[PDB]
Amino acid sequence: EVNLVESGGGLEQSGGSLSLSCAASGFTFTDYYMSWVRQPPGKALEWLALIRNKAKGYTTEYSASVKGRFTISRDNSQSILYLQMNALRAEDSAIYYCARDNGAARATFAYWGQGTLVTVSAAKTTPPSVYPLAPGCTGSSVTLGCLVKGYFPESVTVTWNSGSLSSSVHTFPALLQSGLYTMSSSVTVPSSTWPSQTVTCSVAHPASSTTVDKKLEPSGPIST
Amino acid sequence: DVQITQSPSYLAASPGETITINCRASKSIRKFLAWYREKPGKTNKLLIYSGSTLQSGTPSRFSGSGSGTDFTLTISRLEPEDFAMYYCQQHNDYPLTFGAGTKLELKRADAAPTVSIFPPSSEQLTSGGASVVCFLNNFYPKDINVKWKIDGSERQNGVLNSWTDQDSKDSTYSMSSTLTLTKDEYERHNSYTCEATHKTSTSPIVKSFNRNEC
Ligand code: NA
Ligand code: NA
Ligand SMILES: [Zn+2]
Repeated sequence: EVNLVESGGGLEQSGGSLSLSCAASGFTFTDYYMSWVRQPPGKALEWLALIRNKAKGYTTEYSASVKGRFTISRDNSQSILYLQMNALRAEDSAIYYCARDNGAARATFAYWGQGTLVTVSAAKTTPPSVYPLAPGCTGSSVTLGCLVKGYFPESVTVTWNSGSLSSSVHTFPALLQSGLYTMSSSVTVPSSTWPSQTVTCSVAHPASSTTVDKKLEPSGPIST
Repeated sequence: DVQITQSPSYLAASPGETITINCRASKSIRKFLAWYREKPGKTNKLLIYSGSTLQSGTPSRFSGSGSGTDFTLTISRLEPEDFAMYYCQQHNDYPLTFGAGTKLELKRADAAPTVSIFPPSSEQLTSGGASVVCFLNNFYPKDINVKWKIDGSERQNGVLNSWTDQDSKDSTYSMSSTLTLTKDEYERHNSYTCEATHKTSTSPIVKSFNRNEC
């Protein structure tokens, strides 16, 4: 079926550059108008750049916000769409999507990718501290968690027991604190099974190439 | 350039209900209004274009109307899968511009949160910090108040709250509330309480612990 996959997203400083690409498949690439649309955090989708089809000779249109800095192009033999992004600004930080038109109406978006995340910031790539959340000094069900704090840039993934009680996990979105991200994750399991059996949160942060595994322990001595 | 105002920003509704969503352009867009839906872990899908033409595959319970500056999307007899974020977009003219969205939320029975409190870990105390964490899980609706009390005294600085999106399966929300202090600050007081007030009861659900009961 039709598929669009974005890549090339990452962290850059203000004034740097990035190149995005969009691997398209499942249609005759050259027959369609292709676009870049972004969603900055908490804001409306913002159309940026359009490149038309072969019939139209592949002409382009840009939003005033990226004009002269960003350039949309196509590799027609390979079915790849590009966004070259120069003179990056912190306000450029967003999820970037590539899209294709629906054929009837050329300025609509029948297919989108899932997006690629672009961060423009002066903060440095930093791995998370991972803290356990266990009950202190109970009933049939027990809630446990992991507090993941002080990381940059997003994202982190928290896995509980290699994916086995992911039916009752809650992932709380990250918020920026002191220039850095914090999130937490919780899992709820029967008391019959913890602390009787092991419960571990594994925290992957690909940006720093870090994985932390943290076993949740019961309330025990200060010693041991 | 053409600015687009979507309303309402939020609407709760029941399976089987009919609802209407509005979009208003600052100047005429002729008939060229498109509607989309967004859901987490899915790519955006086009529902309607040129005001009232259904995208191939859209269910017929979707319909669009309007011209000029005022349009509406109507969905008859909502199906579970229809609960989503809906956007409008004008496609009359460049720069293409979108509304900010209408969150169409699935109305379920009211539910109180399960509340859990966590002291700071040893690990965090060793580093110089103290985060006290409260989880409030599986409630509905999303409106809730959490207050933090230290030695009975309301604490209104350093609290951060975060909510999940509505759950696909049980239609609930969950949130975390985290009070972050320095170690020194943490050690100068004894009792830490997070109190949740939610429309399911006039009594707050209260969870506490004493630093010096351990
Ligand atoms: Na900015
Ligand atoms: Na309260
Ligand atoms: Zn005190």
